[PDB]
Amino acid sequence: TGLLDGKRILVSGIITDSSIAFHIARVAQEQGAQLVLTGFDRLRLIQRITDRLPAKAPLLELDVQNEEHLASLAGRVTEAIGAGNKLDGVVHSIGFMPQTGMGINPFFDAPYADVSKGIHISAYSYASMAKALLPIMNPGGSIVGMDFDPSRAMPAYNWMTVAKSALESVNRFVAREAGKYGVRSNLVAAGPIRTGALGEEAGAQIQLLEEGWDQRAPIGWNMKDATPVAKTVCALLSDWLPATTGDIIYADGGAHTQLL
Amino acid sequence: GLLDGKRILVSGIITDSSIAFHIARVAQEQGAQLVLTGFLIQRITDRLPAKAPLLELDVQNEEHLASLAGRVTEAIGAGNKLDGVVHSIGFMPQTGMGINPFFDAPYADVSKGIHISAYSYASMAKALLPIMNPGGSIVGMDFDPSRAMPAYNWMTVAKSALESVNRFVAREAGKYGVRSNLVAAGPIRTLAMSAIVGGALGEEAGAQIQLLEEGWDQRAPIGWNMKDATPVAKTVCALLSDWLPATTGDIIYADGGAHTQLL
Amino acid sequence: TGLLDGKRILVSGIITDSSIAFHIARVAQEQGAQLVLTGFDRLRLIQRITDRLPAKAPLLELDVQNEEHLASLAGRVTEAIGAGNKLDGVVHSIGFMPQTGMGINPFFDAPYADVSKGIHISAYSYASMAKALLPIMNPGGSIVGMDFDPSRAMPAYNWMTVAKSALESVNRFVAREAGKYGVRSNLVAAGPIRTGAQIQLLEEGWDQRAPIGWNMKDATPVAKTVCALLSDWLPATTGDIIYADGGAHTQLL
Amino acid sequence: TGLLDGKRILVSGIITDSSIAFHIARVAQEQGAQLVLTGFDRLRLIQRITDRLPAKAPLLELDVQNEEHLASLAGRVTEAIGAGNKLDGVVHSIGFMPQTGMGINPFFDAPYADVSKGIHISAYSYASMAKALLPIMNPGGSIVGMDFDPSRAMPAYNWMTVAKSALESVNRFVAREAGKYGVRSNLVAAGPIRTLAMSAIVGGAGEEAGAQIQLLEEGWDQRAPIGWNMKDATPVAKTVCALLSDWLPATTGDIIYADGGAHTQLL
Ligand SMILES: NC(=O)c1ccc[n+]([C@@H]2O[C@H](COP(=O)([O-])OP(=O)(O)OC[C@H]3O[C@@H](n4cnc5c(N)ncnc54)[C@H](O)[C@@H]3O)[C@@H](O)[C@H]2O)c1
Ligand SMILES: NC(=O)c1ccc[n+]([C@@H]2O[C@H](COP(=O)([O-])OP(=O)(O)OC[C@H]3O[C@@H](n4cnc5c(N)ncnc54)[C@H](O)[C@@H]3O)[C@@H](O)[C@H]2O)c1
Ligand SMILES: NC(=O)c1ccc[n+]([C@@H]2O[C@H](COP(=O)([O-])OP(=O)(O)OC[C@H]3O[C@@H](n4cnc5c(N)ncnc54)[C@H](O)[C@@H]3O)[C@@H](O)[C@H]2O)c1
Ligand SMILES: NC(=O)c1ccc[n+]([C@@H]2O[C@H](COP(=O)([O-])OP(=O)(O)OC[C@H]3O[C@@H](n4cnc5c(N)ncnc54)[C@H](O)[C@@H]3O)[C@@H](O)[C@H]2O)c1
Ligand SMILES: CNC(=O)CN1CCN(C(=O)C[C@H]2CC[C@@H](NC(=O)Cc3sc4ccccc4c3C)CC2)[C@@H](Cc2ccccc2)C1=O
Ligand SMILES: CNC(=O)CN1CCN(C(=O)C[C@H]2CC[C@@H](NC(=O)Cc3sc4ccccc4c3C)CC2)[C@@H](Cc2ccccc2)C1=O
Repeated sequence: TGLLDGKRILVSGIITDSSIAFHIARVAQEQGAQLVLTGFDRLRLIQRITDRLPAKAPLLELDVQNEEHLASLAGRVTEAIGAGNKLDGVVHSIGFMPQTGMGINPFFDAPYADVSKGIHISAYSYASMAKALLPIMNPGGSIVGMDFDPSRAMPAYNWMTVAKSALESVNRFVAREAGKYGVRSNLVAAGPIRTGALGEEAGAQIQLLEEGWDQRAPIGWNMKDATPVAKTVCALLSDWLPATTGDIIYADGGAHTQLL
Repeated sequence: GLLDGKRILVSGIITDSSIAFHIARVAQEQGAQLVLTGFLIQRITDRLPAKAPLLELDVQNEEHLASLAGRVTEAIGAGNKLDGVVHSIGFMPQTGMGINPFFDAPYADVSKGIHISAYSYASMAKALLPIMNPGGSIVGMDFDPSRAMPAYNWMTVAKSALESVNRFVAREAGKYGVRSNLVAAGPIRTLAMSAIVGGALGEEAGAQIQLLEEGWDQRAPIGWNMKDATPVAKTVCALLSDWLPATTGDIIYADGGAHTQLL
Repeated sequence: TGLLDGKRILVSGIITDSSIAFHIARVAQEQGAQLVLTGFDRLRLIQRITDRLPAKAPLLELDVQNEEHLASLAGRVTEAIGAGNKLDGVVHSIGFMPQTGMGINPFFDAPYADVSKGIHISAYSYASMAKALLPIMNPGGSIVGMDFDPSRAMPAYNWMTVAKSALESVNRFVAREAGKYGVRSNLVAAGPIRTGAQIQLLEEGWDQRAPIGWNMKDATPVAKTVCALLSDWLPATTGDIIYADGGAHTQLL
Repeated sequence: TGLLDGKRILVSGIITDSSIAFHIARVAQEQGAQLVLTGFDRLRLIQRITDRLPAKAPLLELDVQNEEHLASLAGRVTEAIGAGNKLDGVVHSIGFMPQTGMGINPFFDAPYADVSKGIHISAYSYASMAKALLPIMNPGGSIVGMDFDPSRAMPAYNWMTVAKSALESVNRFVAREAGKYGVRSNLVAAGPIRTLAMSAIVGGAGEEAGAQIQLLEEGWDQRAPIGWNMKDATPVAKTVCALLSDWLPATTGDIIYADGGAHTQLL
């Protein structure tokens, strides 16, 4: 008997087998969930990756910047799961920020066109996905999105931090709408996951930043392992956190609760 | 079950309306083997679906705390350890919460309230961590004290202290591969809460506590049922399980999402 | 002998005499500051409003969505204050969110083009203004922006709440850059000020929660708070938020 | 023509000229405030220290654990400032946690009697002082207490962190009461300042606690976008005076961070 036995769950965001969404999908299938997967742009490449999951699952195209894909999504999901069936879970594991808004580029040098594209994909799309899928979600259902704690500024993350701050606010509003359907909406704020290319300076800054989690975390933090993050997402998709919504669960080894 | 084969200590049962009674019931339904602590309680624990040894524990008693691990080992058998610990203990004299002005609470009463409600979370962890397995979990009960509110007064201060204690307990528990977290629940109609709504503290506090309570279901996007402790007991069992393995020194809100909404 | 004696301060965001920026400008002039004002679109109309201030101040055009206005801003400010002089303070009091993402319109019905415009003007522009003006700011200087506490969701504010959450994050990054110039960056989170039914109930719960009360018709306590941050009296506060809300955010009920 | 011209302000917590309260008192006097000072236990020693301030000020005894000192406080202050006059400001700059509740001693080994004494002095006393002084405070008045950000756990501060978490909660309740008098109540969360206790902890008086607190200080100046000078209490004293002034009239039950902005940055 699995944690998600009989649940129908949509999982977005698989691009490689290192994607957090790949591990979420794997754990959900191990726990008896029946999945529907969504992918962006390189669909034939994504299918070769989803072939590595323990079970078969239909793969649907979804570019969150495409209004036609969003308008047809519910109909395409209904065709995949069968008429009369609805989703119990939705996973948003999508993020993007051009190199001008994240990395080595000065914070002030990111043009708004790049920042806006990043915010569209990383934050606004959480509301777009909920709008498209809530009409085909069962009561007791659960929408989960991926977050990286943006309460404090940090080197390199720059405008992606701003996109996460916007995402946390979007999640609180999505919870108000999802509540009308008896559906929960929450984010999982993960520690860094290893999903010299940017030089010596940024490479060192990012290494110190990332090594700080394992030192601060009372139970440690393994950047090579997405499984504890995938398990946390599955806990929110389950019936075991039924009174949590518009909220953030931290799967970061407890690093955010410690100063040093 | 979610907790199949897990050995879990549950404190805080006094009546069958206690949040700890519901936590214990759900944990047994989910396959856990329990050890109960109390400080008349055996007649209540007889109502649980399965038998469980009941040990005496007054958290203000240093002798009870010093002997606790040995008494638990005797109950579960030599060579066996605990996988979970539940702290569901709270107390504040009437001088520190209710109708009494905030400034009129003498320190002796506030201190006793803080000892039982906050310091004892560290005391319980100190006594039980030496007999806990790696991957283990310690969970305590909280009521969001980030903002002041009518009547809760010094109990709000005790919860603010408890949240801080939890972050330090996580540092110690980490050495054993054990997590420590609090569940911040919405209001639940336990014995005291039903008496206050019933008018035991008068018309003024009765009305203030009723507005405090009604605003909760209004703010919660999924609603809030103060008569039902099951969503809170399920949340505690989620933290006792292997499904939140990277969460520690933290707070999970089982409040219908009320704390995320202004209006 | 005022709080801001001799300080050169830029103030954006005046449109009417009920604008929070109008009250900030008035209090700053009363406290001895020499101002430079910026306005958007209706400059002749804005000019007539700024004549109501106690002292004369040059008015410059600034549409924060206009890259040419931003590129020329420092030069235009230098012409207004004189060569060799720099700013000690910058006030960002700008916000906008198209009707689809604010009010009665469902949260899900706001198209991204409207949300993006709102975020550009309300949040990204705080970084744009700091980028343009930090090269003409003196050490010990202060950048202040206006915020409305977005830590919890609420009725009607909808996508403007999302823009404020983005603004708070932008402020923390602007502080990292401003620090290089010995300049502070902070936001003032104000209670509601008079500048449908749900907006009235939301706005009114504020005076109820506030331990010192809240007067939505009076912008002076907010203007005084902004001037406190522009002064030399909060020299160790940056990337932060000061709440001028009657203490409403500290109380549940 | 000072920021606090004509204001009558009570300042507690002076023990040495390194005390944050000494710098608060100095800046307040430079800004035209008329002070009343309170001292604990070593009053002859405290009088020699307060002699170093730019202006004379009456020194009153106040042990916050002493109910008789608290009951007589308002009358003693009234006698010092003159009948018919009231206070405009109150500064709480008091803290203590017995040795077992800090540094080298394991967090689990601090007995409750020590923790309770520490909480009494460091948190409950903020309510005690407000209870005693609000009846002799003018509208527009301000109560300010000193805090050290306890939102996250950290090495060595141990039970003193717990006392600060309790203090932040007490401040929110004090604001509800102070509001009835038209009085504000707020805390200033300061960055680390090399006072006598701070220098001793870094000095190893355990080695491990000294090493961790050295790391805490280094990181603070690193994280702070405007930097942090632990040898300079003046920015902290200025922030307290800003709250005592008429320039933050709509802020109450709140926390102002005078920490160089370090709490707003991860790295
Ligand atoms: N990796 C970490 O350290 C970390 C930490 C915390 C949170 N997260 C978050 O987890 C999520 C997944 O990131 P990841 O680390 O697995 O990286 P990833 O590159 O594997 O996943 C990002 C996904 O976004 C998809 N995407 C981009 N543009 C899209 C569009 N227009 N339409 C639809 N999908 C689009 C990509 O195709 C990809 O599958 C993101 O939200 C990320 O911010 C990551
Ligand atoms: N609305 C609510 O009921 C509510 C909301 C959120 C959290 N909580 C928390 O949940 C926990 C349980 O409260 P409850 O509502 O079930 O009430 P309860 O009265 O049933 O439980 C409190 C328990 O504390 C025990 N206790 C008191 N002093 C003790 C001592 N010296 N030693 C050992 N145990 C002692 C009592 O015996 C009792 O079992 C508390 O921490 C409470 O603050 C309750
Ligand atoms: N009024 C309140 O209740 C309240 C509460 C908290 C914070 N605030 C904030 O204070 C600020 C000022 O708002 P207000 O209430 O004074 O209203 P306002 O309408 O008087 O001012 C908003 C200003 O933004 C300007 N603006 C719009 N588009 C612009 C553009 N492209 N370029 C430059 N400027 C542009 C407008 O011209 C106007 O001057 C905003 O950031 C607002 O969110 C207001
Ligand atoms: N030093 C720092 O790094 C730092 C940082 C942030 C906040 N603070 C806070 O500032 C405040 C002042 O501390 P400090 O660093 O200036 O140290 P300090 O030792 O100079 O001041 C502490 C004061 O508390 C007094 N006190 C102790 N027990 C008392 C009692 N029973 N009754 C009355 N007064 C009593 C002492 O006499 C002393 O004057 C404390 O609340 C402290 O926690 C200090
Ligand atoms: C058709 N409208 C237009 O042509 C342009 N226009 C003008 C006003 N407008 C704005 O963007 C105004 C702008 C909002 C942000 C900022 N003001 C605030 O932050 C103050 C608010 S507005 C609001 C609304 C609901 C709840 C709280 C608050 C609070 C605290 C500056 C002024 C928007 C949204 C709008 C539409 C109709 C009625 C009211 C608003 C807009 O579309
Ligand atoms: C032998 N000493 C005694 O009997 C009495 N005594 C005096 C000083 N004492 C206090 O409680 C001093 C008090 C602490 C709280 C407060 N100071 C601070 O909060 C400043 C600190 S101390 C510290 C330690 C670690 C991390 C941060 C900080 C910060 C920010 C006022 C002064 C304690 C603990 C102590 C002992 C020796 C050296 C240093 C401390 C104490 O036991």
